Amino acid sequence: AGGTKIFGFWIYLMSDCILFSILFATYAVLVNGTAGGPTGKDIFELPFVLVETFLLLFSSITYGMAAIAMYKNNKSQVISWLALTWLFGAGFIGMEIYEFHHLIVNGMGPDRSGFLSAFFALVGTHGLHVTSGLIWMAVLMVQIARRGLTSTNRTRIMCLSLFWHFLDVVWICVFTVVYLMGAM
Amino acid sequence: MFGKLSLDAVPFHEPIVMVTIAGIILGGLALVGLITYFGKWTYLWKEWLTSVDHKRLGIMYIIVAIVMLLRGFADAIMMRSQQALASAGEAGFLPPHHYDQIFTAHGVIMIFFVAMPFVIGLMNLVVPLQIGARDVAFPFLNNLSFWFTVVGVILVNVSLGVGEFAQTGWLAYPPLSGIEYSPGVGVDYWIWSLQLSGIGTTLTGINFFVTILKMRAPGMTMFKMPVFTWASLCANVLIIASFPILTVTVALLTLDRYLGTHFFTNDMGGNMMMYINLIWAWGHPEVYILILPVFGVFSEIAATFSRKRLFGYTSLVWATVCITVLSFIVWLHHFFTMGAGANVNAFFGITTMIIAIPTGVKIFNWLFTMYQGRIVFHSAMLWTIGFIVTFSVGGMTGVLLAVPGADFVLHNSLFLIAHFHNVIIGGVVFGCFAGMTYWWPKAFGFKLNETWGKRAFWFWIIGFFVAFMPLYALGFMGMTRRLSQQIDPQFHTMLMIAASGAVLIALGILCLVIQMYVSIRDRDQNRDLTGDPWGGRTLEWATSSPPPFYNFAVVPHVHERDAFWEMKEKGEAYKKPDHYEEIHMPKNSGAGIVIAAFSTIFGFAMIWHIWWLAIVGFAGMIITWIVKSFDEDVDYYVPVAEIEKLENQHFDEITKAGL
Amino acid sequence: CNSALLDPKGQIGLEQRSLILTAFGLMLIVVIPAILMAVGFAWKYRASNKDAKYSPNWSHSNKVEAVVWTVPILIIIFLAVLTWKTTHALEPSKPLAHDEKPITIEVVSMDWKWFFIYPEQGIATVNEIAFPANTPVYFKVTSNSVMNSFFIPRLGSQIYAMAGMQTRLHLIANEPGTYDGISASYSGPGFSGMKFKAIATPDRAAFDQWVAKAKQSPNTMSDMAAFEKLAAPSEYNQVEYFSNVKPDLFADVINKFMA
Amino acid sequence: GSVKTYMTGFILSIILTVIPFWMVMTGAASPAVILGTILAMAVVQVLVHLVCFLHMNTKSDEGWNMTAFVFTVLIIAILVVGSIWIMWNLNYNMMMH
Ligand code: HEO
Ligand SMILES: CCCCCCCCCCCCCCCCCC(=O)OC[C@H](COP(=O)(O)OCCN)OC(=O)CCCCCCCCCCCCCCCCC
Ligand SMILES: CCCCCCCCCCCCCCCCCC(=O)OC[C@H](COP(=O)(O)OCCN)OC(=O)CCCCCCCCCCCCCCCCC
Ligand SMILES: CCCCCCCCCCCCCCCCCC(=O)OC[C@H](COP(=O)(O)OCCN)OC(=O)CCCCCCCCCCCCCCCCC
Ligand SMILES: CCCCCCCCCCCCCCCCCC(=O)OC[C@H](COP(=O)(O)OCCN)OC(=O)CCCCCCCCCCCCCCCCC
Ligand code: HEM
Ligand SMILES: [Cu+2]
Repeated sequence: AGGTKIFGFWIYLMSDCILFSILFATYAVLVNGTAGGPTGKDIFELPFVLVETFLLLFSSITYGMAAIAMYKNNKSQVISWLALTWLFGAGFIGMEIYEFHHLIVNGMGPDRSGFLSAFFALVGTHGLHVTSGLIWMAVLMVQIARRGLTSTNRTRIMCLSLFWHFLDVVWICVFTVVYLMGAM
Repeated sequence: MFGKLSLDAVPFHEPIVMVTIAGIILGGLALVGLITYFGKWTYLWKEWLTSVDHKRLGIMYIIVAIVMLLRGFADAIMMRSQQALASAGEAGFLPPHHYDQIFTAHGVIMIFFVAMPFVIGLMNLVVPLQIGARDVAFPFLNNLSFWFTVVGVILVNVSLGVGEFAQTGWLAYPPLSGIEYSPGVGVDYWIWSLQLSGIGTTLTGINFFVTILKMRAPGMTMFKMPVFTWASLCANVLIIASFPILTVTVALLTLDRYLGTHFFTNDMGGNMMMYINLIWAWGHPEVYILILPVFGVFSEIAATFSRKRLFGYTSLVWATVCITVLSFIVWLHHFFTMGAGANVNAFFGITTMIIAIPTGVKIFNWLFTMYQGRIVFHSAMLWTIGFIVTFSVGGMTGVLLAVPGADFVLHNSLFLIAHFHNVIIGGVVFGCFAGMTYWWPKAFGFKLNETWGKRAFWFWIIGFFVAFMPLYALGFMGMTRRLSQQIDPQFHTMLMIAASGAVLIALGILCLVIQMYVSIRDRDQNRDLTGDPWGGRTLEWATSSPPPFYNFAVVPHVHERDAFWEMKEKGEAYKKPDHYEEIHMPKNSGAGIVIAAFSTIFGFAMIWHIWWLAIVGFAGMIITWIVKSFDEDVDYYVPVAEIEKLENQHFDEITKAGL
Repeated sequence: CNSALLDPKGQIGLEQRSLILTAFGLMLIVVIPAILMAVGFAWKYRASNKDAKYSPNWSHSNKVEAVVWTVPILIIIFLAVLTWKTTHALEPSKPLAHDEKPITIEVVSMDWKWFFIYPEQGIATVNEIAFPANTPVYFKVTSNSVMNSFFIPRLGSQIYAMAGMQTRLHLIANEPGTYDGISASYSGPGFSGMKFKAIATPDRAAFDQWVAKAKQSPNTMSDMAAFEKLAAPSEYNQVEYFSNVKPDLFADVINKFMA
Repeated sequence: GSVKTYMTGFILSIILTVIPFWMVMTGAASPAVILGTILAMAVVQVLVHLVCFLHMNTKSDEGWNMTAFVFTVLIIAILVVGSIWIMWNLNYNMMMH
């Protein structure tokens, strides 16, 4: 019952990993499609990306501490560890919004230079997944605060544990292919 | 009201569209009037519409597929009528504005809303029964997956009346489907019909993958599974691994038309060849999604009506696993003429013919299943013999197309058009009609009419050959696809035979309606009492007809392949237990309909740029998802008094009929 | 039998007809026994036939399952040796070993017509080409619009036409005549009228008279402003001749999407 | 116990992020060695996150939950390398030769 939904969500993440690989294949084809505009070296500020990498890494271990507290009967420590990985995930989203807002204002949006289309569709699709997991984390936080660590709530923590750690796995492929290969 | 809706979007001063609009509105209001005349609104709700039962959901998938088969055929009869008139020098009805949305709609409806729900509906009805399961792994997700397909058929049907459909072909190739060559709402109707239905079938593939792996009966290993379950397992793998490609590819087309991005454009660094690479990376596994459970349907039918065990089970299983892996490495054969080199074209040409090898293993294993049996010529057996003759012709044709040098003169020809109708009508449609006839007593409790079912076969067989063997000849003559006006008179008298064969297919659709009417009219006489109307071998026929809504009072203990056949041979086969236990079953949920109702509002508002309605439609789906998560009344227990009433009324029909 | 693919007039089409015939013959050794066993076993092993043997428990045979795997493997192996040799021989953009000074024709897809440029002769045409018989023709194909497909069915292979891109095709005609060419990729409302005539002249004397006829026309294509005047959307265009063309006009059509 | 695996996989992933970031931001006197070490540490850090965080195991769902991941890695490698090789040959052709 619990393991059936957890295994079923793992199959969904395998289909979600194939979804991201199409964006990676589209990015690799279109990376040289700069229509006289900026390239990767003219855009990517690597100290800014390094802070974003650590914020998703800090939220990855923070969800692990929430899962550890779920394996004991500490309801209060699950909520407090879930509150810290929400703040680290909201810091990751806010830096990506600040990165995208600076490009759109400076005329480097997705509608110019179709390398920029592939950049906004891969980083933006990952940020939509982190935003989707941030809404799910807030819904799960109010369910544990109302109902406790019930059997349905413990399965949802482990389903989001698969989802949240998967987004840090995808981001490892993102800053490697997009940012670090682009800024060489 | 707002956005681009202006009442000039409704195609007035266009009589062909307005007659079919009034035929669906008045045909739909008469359907509404019959439910309120009989008082069945509280019966369709709480038993059918909110049903988490896989048998109810499996039937409704086929009902959608059969209804959309009528629309997808009635515009295919208009292309045959137009091409017969356009040749021999008449510019009759169907202008190119009218004609070009017809093959786009015919391609979309017949792939996504005819062949896909019929294949999924046969897997929904049968696969939990064949493995000893009581339901699917995620029963609310199965109900939600059905209603996302309904959102797809609503959006294509309102494009008939509210706006227009796409004029790009059924796969919507770039720049012609771009915003500077298709500025209208037709591609937007194509985008959101495929996106909202495509997320429904993705959840279907996950649901049946977990059900086959985790919800099996005790003692049934993987190589003791039924062959239809093996074929359904490999078909759901291709759903999980390829329908994400369709989700990204249509979403990248969405960003081009809505946000002005450059993915598949000509000007600002976009690459239009990337979409055609991506749309066929999904595109060929989609056609192996359609044909794989059809291979599982024909393996059960050929074993049942030969009264013989299925020949070469291990070879048939590993041929299915060989197909589900080789389906992902062949997709460049759809664009051999794009301009890739000799190394790329020969590599994908060679491996396209490699996948013909496990298909030939399956064909000859069915031939030796009937090699020394006692063949009973049922209607479903007639579709099986007619499949082997038909699929061998169009399958051989595709291997000829797999050679790039042969494909350089046959690409986008009527030879290509005749190829894939040969393996869909011959393969999928014959398989869907065979499995419909085979599992009709299990779904409803009575048998279909045998006389009108055979006449439906004889019109669908060589009536197809009159329809599409001229298109084989026309593909050699040089006639290309999607030709509408001023067709060459040399192509006349071969388009005239193909139009005559479409009339014979129309009589076979009419024979299906007569077969369904006569069987319902005489269901009290042709009643299936024991639950095994034929000599059945799999665990589906161990139940009553229809199954008792939990499918199994006690889950069966499987020891061998063809578990119900071994029970009948060992002599037990019908054993009343001394006691029964309570059965944990899921509850019917009104959500899923509500999530889909907000999604068709969201889809319609995205097409017509009604941005406030799109936010309300999108937030309605998310809030209904969130408020469903707080529900704790998801399951209940079936009492033993309910079970003993259903089991004792099955075991006295076993007593009356000899057993 | 006399239908432009079983009766081809070019060397590429004649080589492709033998490729179709050898492939169809090779697949007939497994498909014909599959169809004949489908009708033959159904007739012989009826339930009403009391003379046939009945073996309900026979489901495994090592000798039978060896043949069911071997013969499709051996046919596809023979169908993969060719499909490797013929793919490298019938590939477009590979020039024909003929040594008779190939004539280059530049092809532009429009909405909805075919624009042809003769850069060595300085001649531009609409919906009609001419070339000598038994001389190689080098086609440089592009699009000004959505994707089309350049196809002369009686002469050989087809190739896609894409905007900003230059596909290459080599054809030759063995007999003089006029062959209808079409667009083989759907491109919009005027797609049914994208038909041209490819005239193979008996010799280069009759080809030079057609070029001299086309340079007597008063219309020219000396600038891209005259090109975009022609590239305005139109359907079912007649044959039109242009006497003076821009020397690098084909590169200008490609560079309006790549720059 | 399980705190040790989360802490070791956190220490490793800090090192496996700092070194590829430092090599681009310094220069490291070689372009090809940087690209090799960046892709090597990207694969290693993915494998650390699968074991330490996602708790991947060969015996988790009776052999499954790992063969499903191995299958999708092969599908992704077929889809990505296959599309890149197709689009490289399509773009090497269709040029003004
Ligand atoms: C579900 C339907 C379906 C099925 C079953 C198939 C099966 C095959 N497809 Fe057909 N495809 C299908 C659906 C399509 N394919 C298409 C287009 C298409 C093209 C493009 C050609 C072109 O662009 O002009 C090629 C090369 C093929 C190859 C094949 C091959 C080799 C098989 C093989 O799997 C067939 C294998 C079966 C055989 C071979 C017969 C059985 C074997 C016997 C009897 C003995 C063994 C014999 C041998 C091994 C030789 N497919 C299109 C075009 C879409 C569009 O254009 O818009 C569609 C819809
Ligand atoms: C364009 C953007 C579109 C985005 C649409 C979707 C994202 C919007 C926000 C969704 C997040 C909130 C959803 C609700 C949160 C709480 C649900 C819950 O309890 O989750 C646990 C659930 C296990 O299920 P169970 O415990 O049985 O309860 C069933 C709930 N009805 O576990 C589950 O299996 C359910 C939760 C799974 C969540 C899936 C993750 C969504 C990923 C969306 C991708 C976003 C970007 C895609 C872009 C398009 C493609 C390029
Ligand atoms: C799909 C491909 C594209 C991806 C992007 C968009 C889709 C994102 C959402 C996908 C969610 C996938 C989750 C699948 C998990 C399956 C296994 C699992 O954990 O099951 C949990 C549960 C199953 O439920 P069940 O067991 O029947 O009982 C329910 C009790 N409440 O499962 C559930 O009931 C919860 C999940 C069902 C609810 C999801 C429905 C909302 C989806 C809206 C998408 C909106 C996107 C719009 C834009 C399109 C793209 C541009
Ligand atoms: C292997 C899976 C099988 C395939 C899946 C199903 C696909 C085809 C769908 C048709 C089958 C549904 C109907 C069969 C159910 C049995 C009928 C029945 O129980 O009778 C109910 C009703 C009258 O009986 P009543 O007196 O109310 O109750 C007594 C019951 N002994 O009898 C009636 O007269 C009402 C029956 C309801 C029919 C509504 C279904 C609509 C189907 C539309 C498909 C296309 C129809 C084409 C045009 C028909 C109209 C001319
Ligand atoms: C938003 C605008 C657009 C709307 C789009 C349409 C939405 C999707 C609709 C899909 C759902 C179809 C409805 C399914 C009802 C099928 C009922 C049926 O077949 O059974 C009737 C019942 C049979 O008797 P029994 O044997 O008890 O049934 C169990 C068998 N396992 O017999 C009985 O005893 C009772 C008889 C009453 C049943 C009458 C109901 C008529 C069928 C409804 C219309 C179906 C045809 C049209 C479908 C259009 C699909 C696009
Ligand atoms: C039952 C009788 C059917 C007939 C008479 C028929 C007829 C036609 C015709 C005339 C065309 C257009 C040919 C051209 O473009 O020159 C076509 C295209 C097509 N058909 Fe069918 N069809 C039938 C069934 C089906 C079915 C069951 C499917 C299921 C998948 C299907 C899928 C398609 C597709 C995908 C196309 C191409 C769409 C496009 O060109 O955009 N057809 N059909
Ligand atoms: Cu294919």
